[PDB]
Amino acid sequence: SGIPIVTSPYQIHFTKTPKYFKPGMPFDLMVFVTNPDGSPAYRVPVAVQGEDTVQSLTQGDGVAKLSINTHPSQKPLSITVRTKKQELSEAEQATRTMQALPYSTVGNSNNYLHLSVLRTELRPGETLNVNFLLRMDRAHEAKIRYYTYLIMNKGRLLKAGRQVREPGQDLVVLPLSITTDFIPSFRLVAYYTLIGASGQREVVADSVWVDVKD
Amino acid sequence: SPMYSIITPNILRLESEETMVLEAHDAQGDVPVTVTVHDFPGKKLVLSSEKTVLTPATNHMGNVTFTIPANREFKSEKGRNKFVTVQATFGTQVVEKVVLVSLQSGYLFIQTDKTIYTPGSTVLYRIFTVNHKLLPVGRTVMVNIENPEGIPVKQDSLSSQNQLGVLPLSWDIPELVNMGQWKIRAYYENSPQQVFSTEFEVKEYVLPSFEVIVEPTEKFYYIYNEKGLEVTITARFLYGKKVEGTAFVIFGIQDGEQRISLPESLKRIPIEDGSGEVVLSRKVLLDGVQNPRAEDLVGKSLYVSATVILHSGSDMVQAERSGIPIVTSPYQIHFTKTPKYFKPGMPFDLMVFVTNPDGSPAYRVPVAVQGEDTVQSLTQGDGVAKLSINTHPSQKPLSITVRTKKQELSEAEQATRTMQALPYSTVGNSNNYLHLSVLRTELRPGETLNVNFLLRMDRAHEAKIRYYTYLIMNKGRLLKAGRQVREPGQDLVVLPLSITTDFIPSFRLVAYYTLIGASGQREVVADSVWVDVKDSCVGSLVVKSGQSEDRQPVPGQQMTLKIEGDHGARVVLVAVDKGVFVLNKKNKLTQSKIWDVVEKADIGCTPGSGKDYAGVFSDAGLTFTSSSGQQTAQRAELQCP
Amino acid sequence: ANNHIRTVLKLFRTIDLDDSKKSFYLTAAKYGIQTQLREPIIRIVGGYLPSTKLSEACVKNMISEVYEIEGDFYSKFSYACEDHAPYSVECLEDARDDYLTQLVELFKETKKCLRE
Amino acid sequence: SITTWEILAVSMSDKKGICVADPFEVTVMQDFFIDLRLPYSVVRNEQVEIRAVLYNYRQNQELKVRVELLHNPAFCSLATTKRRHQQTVTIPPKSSLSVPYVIVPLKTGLQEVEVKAAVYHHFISDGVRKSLKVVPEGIRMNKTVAVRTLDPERLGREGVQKEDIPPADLSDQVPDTESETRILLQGTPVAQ
Ligand SMILES: *[C@@H]1O[C@H](CO)[C@@H](O[C@@H]2O[C@H](CO)[C@@H](O)[C@H](O)[C@H]2NC(C)=O)[C@H](O)[C@H]1NC(C)=O
Ligand SMILES: *[C@@H]1O[C@H](CO)[C@@H](O)[C@H](O)[C@H]1NC(C)=O
Ligand SMILES: *[C@@H]1O[C@H](CO)[C@@H](O)[C@H](O)[C@H]1NC(C)=O
Repeated sequence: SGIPIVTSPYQIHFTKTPKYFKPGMPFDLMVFVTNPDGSPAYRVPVAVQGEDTVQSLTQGDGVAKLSINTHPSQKPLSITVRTKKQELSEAEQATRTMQALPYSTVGNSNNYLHLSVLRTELRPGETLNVNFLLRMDRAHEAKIRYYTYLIMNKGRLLKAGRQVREPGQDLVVLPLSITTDFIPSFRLVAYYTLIGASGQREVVADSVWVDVKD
Repeated sequence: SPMYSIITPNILRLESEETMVLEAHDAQGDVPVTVTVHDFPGKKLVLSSEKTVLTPATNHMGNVTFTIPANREFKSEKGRNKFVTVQATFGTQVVEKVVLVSLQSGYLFIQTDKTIYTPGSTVLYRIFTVNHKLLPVGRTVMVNIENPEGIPVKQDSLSSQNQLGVLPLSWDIPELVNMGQWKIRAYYENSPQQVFSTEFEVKEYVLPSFEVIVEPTEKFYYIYNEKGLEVTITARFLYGKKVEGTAFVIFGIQDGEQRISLPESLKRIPIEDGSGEVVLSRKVLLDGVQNPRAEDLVGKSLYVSATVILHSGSDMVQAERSGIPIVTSPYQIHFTKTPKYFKPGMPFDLMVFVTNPDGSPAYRVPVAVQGEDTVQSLTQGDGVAKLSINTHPSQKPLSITVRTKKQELSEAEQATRTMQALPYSTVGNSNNYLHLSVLRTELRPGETLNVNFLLRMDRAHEAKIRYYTYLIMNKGRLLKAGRQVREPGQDLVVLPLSITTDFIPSFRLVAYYTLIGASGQREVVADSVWVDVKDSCVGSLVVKSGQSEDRQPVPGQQMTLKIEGDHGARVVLVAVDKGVFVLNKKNKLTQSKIWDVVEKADIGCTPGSGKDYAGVFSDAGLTFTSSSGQQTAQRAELQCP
Repeated sequence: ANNHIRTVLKLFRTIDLDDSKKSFYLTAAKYGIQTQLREPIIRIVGGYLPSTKLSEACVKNMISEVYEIEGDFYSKFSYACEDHAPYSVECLEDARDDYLTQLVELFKETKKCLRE
Repeated sequence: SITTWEILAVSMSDKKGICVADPFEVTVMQDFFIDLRLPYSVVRNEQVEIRAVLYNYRQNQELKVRVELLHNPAFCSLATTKRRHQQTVTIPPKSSLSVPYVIVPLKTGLQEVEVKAAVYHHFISDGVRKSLKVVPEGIRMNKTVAVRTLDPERLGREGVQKEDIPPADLSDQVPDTESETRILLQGTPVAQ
C-alpha cells in the first residue's frame, strides 16, 4: 500500500537547503529530489529556471549540488527549481519555489563570513577541505589574525581549535580529519572578532551542515 | 584601443578538426574577421576559409572550425620540423602567429586473437583505425610483419574506407620458420615515420592443463626483516578445480640485466589443496651474494621461478614472477602531479602520488608535511592524497617535504621526498594573481563540478574586470569555451561544470582575464589546472550470458550471450582459451593501454600553473597572441623535456 | 532405469548414414546428433522407474525427420555452398550453426514424447 | 575442448568512440572426460610413450571406466586390425588416473591418435582425437649459398652486371624434405 497517484514523477524538497544566504557570495542549494513514495531519487537533472545553463545531476544520496552567483543587494532573493529531465513534457517536471533572506550584520558594516564545504558521500578517514571566505575592507582587515571553529556531533563539542590566518590572505584552508566519531553529521561553527564602528565590539559567525555516510 | 586575442592549440594535426577560439576585449559593435593559414616559409594558401563575424550580444565570442589539407609539400620533408602561419584579419587590424605542425593523424591499435602461434598455423589480426578524437576514420594503412632479426616478410596496403574503422587481415606462417619474438608493425601513409607495433611470439608449445600463480604476501622484501621473503604457490586447474601435486621453488637475485641464482634456496614443497608456502631465510640471501653488506642489496630485485608437477607425472608448467623490489621503505613518494609553481599568499595544492614499491598505487596510507604536522590525509583509491598548505605572501621560494606517517613503523621506514616550488611571476611586479581551486577526486562523467575562481587584486582595480574566459583541453584539442560573468565586488565566483562522457580521461582547464594597469600598459594574467577523470569506455559495452541456469555447460551445448552496447555500433568478438594466457599474458590490449597511449600523445606536460602567463599557456598546450603585441613563448620541439 | 536405455540405444543404432559422403562431414554430423539428441535424451530417460512405459512411435518419427534434416544439411554442404568452394570445410563449419540450432529446437519440441 | 574460454569484445561506435570490454569467462566442465597430453612433435622410428588422463569429478560415485586405443595404420602400437588394446580401470571419486601407451610413428606429415572411454553401469562416453606432428630426424642448419654486391658501374662494366649463383649441393639434406630459400635485397645508402 502507498503507491501514489501524482501527475509529476518527481518531488523536490528544500529541507537541507540553507534559509539564509550571504549576499555577494555563492549561496549553495541542497535540492532534495525524491520519488513520489518517499525514496530518494537518483540521477535526475535539476536546474534553476533562470540561466538554464546551470545544471547538475544528483549523487547516490538523493541530493544534487547547485551554485548561484548572488548579487550584492539587500533585497530578498528567490529561487525556483525545475527539473529538466528529457522525454517528458513541461507539465510532468516538478516545480518548487523558495524565498531566502539575506544575512544581517550588526551596524550594517558588511562584515560577512562564508564557509563552503565539499558535499558528497563522505566516509570516515577521508580528508575534507573547508574554505574560509572573509569579506571586509582592507582598513580593518589586518586586525583579524585567527579563526575559531567548533565541531558538533550528536549535540556535543567534539573538537575545538584555532586556525591561524596571516594578514593579507583573502582566504585560508583548514584540513579536516573525519574519523569514525563524526558519524552521522556535524556543524562547523566559525567566528572571529575585532573592534568595529567607533569603539563597539563586533562578532560575526557562520555555520554549515555536513552529512556523513551512515 | 580594444585588443583582439586568438587562441589556438600549440601543435596542429593534419586531417583533423582543430578549433581556433576568437575573442575580443572591449570591442565595439560587430567586428568581422577572416582567418587564413599560410605555409612557412612562402605563401602556398593552404586554407583561408571559415570567416566569422563577431557580435556584442554574444560577448564578442566565436570559434572557427576547419581542417588543414594534407599535401605532398608537407610529406616532402619528414626529418625536420615544419611550421605554418595562421593569420587573422580583425577588420583593419592584422594578427598572425606561427605554430608547429606535427604529422600524427590518428592511432592504430593491433589486436591479435592469440599471443603464441605454432609454426604452420594461421594468424588473425585486426587493425583499428581511429583519429585524434578516438572516432572511426577512413584512411590508408600499411601493414608489415617483421621477423625477430628484423627482416620484413609480408607487406600489404589496405584502405579503411567503407569498413567503419576495422580491417580484418590474415597471414599464414610457413611451416619452417625461425622462432623468436615476431613483430607486427603498421603506419599511416601520410606519416611513415610514426610506427605502431605489437608483439606476438612463435613457440614450439603445447597447451598446458593448469595455471600457476605465485603471489608473495607483500610485493617487496624488507631488508631488516628476520623471517625473510615468503611466497605462496596457488596452483589451480583452468576449468575451476584444485591441484594435488608437487612444486619446486628457486630464488634468484636480479640485478640489472644479469640474473644470479641461489643453489641453496631450492625446496620441494608438496602443494596440497591447491595451496602451499615456502620460506627463504635471510641468512641464505645474505650468504648467496658475495658481499655480506646489507645496503648494497637495496636497488636490486628478486624473482621466483616455480615449477609445478602433478602427481600423475603428466604435465609441467613453469611459472615465473620477477621484479619484487628490495627497498628499505615500504612506500614511495612521487611528485609527478603536484604543480611546480604556487601563488604567494594563496592556498597551494600538493597532490602526492603515494605508490607501492613495485609501481602500483597504494591505498589508505597517511601522509603529512614535516612542518606543522597537524595536516594529515589518506590516499584515495587512485593513490592520490589531497593536501593543503597556507603560503605566506613572500617572494622567497618555499621548500616542502612530505613523509608518510603510518603507525606501527619506525622513523627509518617512512619514505621521504623534497620538492622546491617557484613563486608565480607577474608582469611589472603589479602583484596581480589568479588561482583556481578545484575538487580533485575520483570524478565520473555526469557528476557536477565546482571550479572556484579566486581573484586577488587591489580595490583600485577590482571594478575593471567584468568577466572571465576559460578553456577546456581534451586529447590535445579544445572542447568548450565560454565566458563566466562577475559583477564588481564579488570576490569569489563559482562556475558550474558539466562533466559529460567526452571529458575522458583528463581535461586541462585554463582561465584568464584582462585589464589595463600600471601606467597604461595592457597585460594578461592566466592560470591552469589539471583534473583527472575515471578511465572508462566512452560508451558502455557489457558481455553477459543469457542462460542463467544449467550451470557449467557441457561441451557441444549451446548458450546465448547478450551484447549490451550503444546502438548503431559495430562489435568484433574473439574467444581465446586461457591456456595461451597461462603460457603468455603480455602484449595484450585493454582500455588502460588505450588511455595510456592517448595520455602519452598529449601536447603539454606540466600539471598546471607555470613561471608566468606565457609559461602557463605554453605548458597548457596553447598559444595566445594579441593585437597589441602580447604573446606567449615559442615551441619548436615535438617532445617536451 | 536400464531397459529404457537399452531401447533408446536400439532406436539410435538404426540410424543409417552414407559412407560415400566426406569423412569429416560424416564425423561432424554424427557428433552433432550424438551430443544434441542422444546425451540429453539418454539422461532424461535414465531417470525413470522401471514400471514407467515409454512411447516409441514419435521416436521413430524423430528418426525419420532427423534423416531428412541431415539430408538437407548435406544438400547445403554439397552444392548450395555458394560462399565457398563445394565440399570445403569452410561452408561445412558455416552450416554447422543452423544444423545444430535446428537440432536443439527439435529436441526442445520433442521432449514431450518421453512420457505419455 | 574441456577448458575455460575468455571472450574479449571491442566496439566501434561512429558517434561515441572505441570501447574494450572486460574479459568474460565461461567454464566448460564435464563430470567425466579425457585430457590427452602429447608432446608437440616426435621423431620418426623412435619409441615415445603417451599418457591419457581419465578425470572424474562426480560425487562419491565410483566409475569402472573402459579405455581402448583404436588401431591406426600410421602408428605402431599394440592395437591391430583384429586384436584390440583394452583396459578396465577404476577411478576413485574426485581423483585422476594415467594410462600409458607406447606409440612408434611410421610416416611423416601430420598423424592423429585417439582414445575412447565408456563408463559401466551408466551410459556416458568421451573420446579425444588429437593430432601430433611427426618430423623425420634432423636439426636446423643454414649455410649461405652466396653473397655479392650489386654494382653494374663497378662490376661487369658497360653499366650492366651479370651475377651467377651456384645452387648449394646440400648432399646431407634429409630425403623427402622441403627446403625454402629466402632472397634478400638491400641497397647501399650513401649520403653527405
Ligand atoms: C564552438 O563551436 C561549436 C560548433 O558547434 C559550438 O557549438 C554550438 O553551440 C551552440 C550554442 O553554444 C549550440 O546551439 C549548438 O547546437 C552547438 N553546435 C553543435 C553542433 O552542437 C560552440 O558553441 C562554439 N563555442 C562557443 C564558445 O561558442
Ligand atoms: C579540548 O580541546 C583540545 C584542542 O586541541 C582537544 O585536543 C581536546 O580533545 C578537547 N577536549 C578536551 C577534554 O581537552
Ligand atoms: C641460422 O639460424 C640461427 C638460428 O638457429 C640464426 O642465428 C641465423 O638465422 C643463422 N645463423 C647465422 C650465424 O647466420
